[PDB]
Amino acid sequence: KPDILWAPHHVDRFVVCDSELSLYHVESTVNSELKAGSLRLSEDSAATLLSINSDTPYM
Amino acid sequence: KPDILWAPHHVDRFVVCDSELSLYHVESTVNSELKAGSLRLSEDSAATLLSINSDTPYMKCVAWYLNYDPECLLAVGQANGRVVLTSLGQDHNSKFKDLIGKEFVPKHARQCNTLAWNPLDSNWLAAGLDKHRADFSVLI
Repeated sequence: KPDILWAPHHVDRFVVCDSELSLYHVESTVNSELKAGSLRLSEDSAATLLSINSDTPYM
Repeated sequence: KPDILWAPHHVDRFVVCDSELSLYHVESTVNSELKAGSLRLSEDSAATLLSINSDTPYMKCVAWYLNYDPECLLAVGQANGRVVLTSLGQDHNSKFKDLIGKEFVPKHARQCNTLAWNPLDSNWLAAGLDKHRADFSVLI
């Protein structure tokens, strides 16, 4: 069961749980074009991947 | 079989392979006291742990990438035959993250005996595995 969790003390950090766990960070993209490797979370919001972990199979 | 490997392009970086793989860095300690959490490699040498990885249980074969980018890139082949490309450096600007975590699985489950990279072309990996009944043993 994949799930997304925010950072307890950081508003821009999130983690998504799957076969590989991906920790991403949120950045603004209103005044800038689509950054390379950044996922357009919204029209003016961009999420940049911070870390990837494959250390937990069958989580 | 635990083993220690140096960084191909860095003289201060090393990796030790065990149940957990530890990437450490070497620093001087002649004019400074024993730093907290630093292993006294010699009388005037100190090694500071850089990263720890538990992502490879029952590791069988280990190799290090030749090219400079990305840094701290290794390939680990397991007993089941899966060969996974892992990274240990703090690389927030990976050139090709698609290869990060890339895994090759043998057609038939067999143990990988050895793995190596081609020096002339860093994009070629040669791996020799266990003897299958009627299948090739060396894959590039």
